[PDB]
Amino acid sequence: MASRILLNNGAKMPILGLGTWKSPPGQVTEAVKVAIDVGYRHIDCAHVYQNENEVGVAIQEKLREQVVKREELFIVSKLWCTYHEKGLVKGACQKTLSDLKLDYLDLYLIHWPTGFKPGKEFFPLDESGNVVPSDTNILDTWAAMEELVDEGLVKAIGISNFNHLQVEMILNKPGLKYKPAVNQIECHPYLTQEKLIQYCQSKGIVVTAYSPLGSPDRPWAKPEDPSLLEDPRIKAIAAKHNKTTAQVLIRFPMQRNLVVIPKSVTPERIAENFKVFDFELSSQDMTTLLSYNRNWRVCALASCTSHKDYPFHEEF
Ligand SMILES: NC(=O)c1ccc[n+]([C@@H]2O[C@H](COP(=O)([O-])OP(=O)(O)OC[C@H]3O[C@@H](n4cnc5c(N)ncnc54)[C@H](OP(=O)(O)O)[C@@H]3O)[C@@H](O)[C@H]2O)c1
Ligand SMILES: O=C(O)COc1cc(F)ccc1C(=O)NCc1cccc([N+](=O)[O-])c1
Repeated sequence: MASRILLNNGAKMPILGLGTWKSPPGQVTEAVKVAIDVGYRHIDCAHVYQNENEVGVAIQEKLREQVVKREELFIVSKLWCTYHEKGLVKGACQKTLSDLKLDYLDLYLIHWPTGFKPGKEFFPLDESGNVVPSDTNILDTWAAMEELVDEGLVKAIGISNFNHLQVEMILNKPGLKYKPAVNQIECHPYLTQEKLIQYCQSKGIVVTAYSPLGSPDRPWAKPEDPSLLEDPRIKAIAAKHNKTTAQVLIRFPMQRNLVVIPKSVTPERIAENFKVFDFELSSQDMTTLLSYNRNWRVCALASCTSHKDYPFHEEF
């Protein structure tokens, strides 16, 4: 399978990238170095992950070593919720650029559709624990993202955790200058996302699947929770193909024409997760994996459920 997918900005995006949420700052530099050494050319980052400086050290060292050229890398970051204001977007992007030690991003995403009050706190709360919203709407934030393209800071812009009505709002924006290139959403066999994926793909928006392994290290995991990596039905498909369960879980979105961004800081697993271009799941395997959908969503916060732009009240 081809390694890259064509975006609606004319650039090609590697379909496999390395995730970095929860990668400890003292480990992520070596994780990214190993990833680049073993073939990764796409790194998924965010300011809110608090480790972009350390990701950047790795990128810069591999560029300096001439292991890769900058044009061969595809670096993604995301605008955090406390920066949706017009006057804050450029500085937020520049802080990410300076931390990653880059002079442009390949892709910059609105991280969540929900804007929060600016300030030092990433989740400003009222005394009852509700997030304090911003009044800047997804369309004005989008216009600020478009400016970043026109200033040369980013090659492509997109969105993340937008439901189909929110995607449609962007696509219907009066005076829209650049369509979103990507919508990055949670997607795995327990949250298969058929409706939202079909909508985005029909509009030429590439979908990136996050938490493809079910985020077993998410901080709010409970013992009662389903586990993709331990699901015997998925293990059986992996055994048939002489692959690991993780390799099946990564190949699955690839065959749906999605980009996928598994996270690891374990060198062996970073290598394992990349060895997914040499086997094929059958149509029957794909439909079987899709059948495991339980609308089991791991990434969504109680503190945000009354925000006007909370994305997950809508069916999709
Ligand atoms: N846009 C958004 O709102 C959003 C939200 C969530 C995630 N994301 C992005 O998507 C990335 C991936 O999602 P995620 O971090 O939630 O979780 P994930 O990639 O589904 O799972 C990561 C977990 O799986 C483990 N793992 C990795 N490879 C494995 C393998 N071969 N065998 C067994 N265990 C393995 C990792 O352990 P070790 O690291 O210990 O090896 C880690 O505990 C994030 O890091 C972030 O970049 C974006
Ligand atoms: O948002 C991600 O990329 C991963 O999850 C996080 C990463 C962080 F470093 C810090 C927090 C989160 C987190 O709680 N992310 C979840 C989240 C964020 C914003 C809005 C909502 N919402 O439901 O509207 C949910």
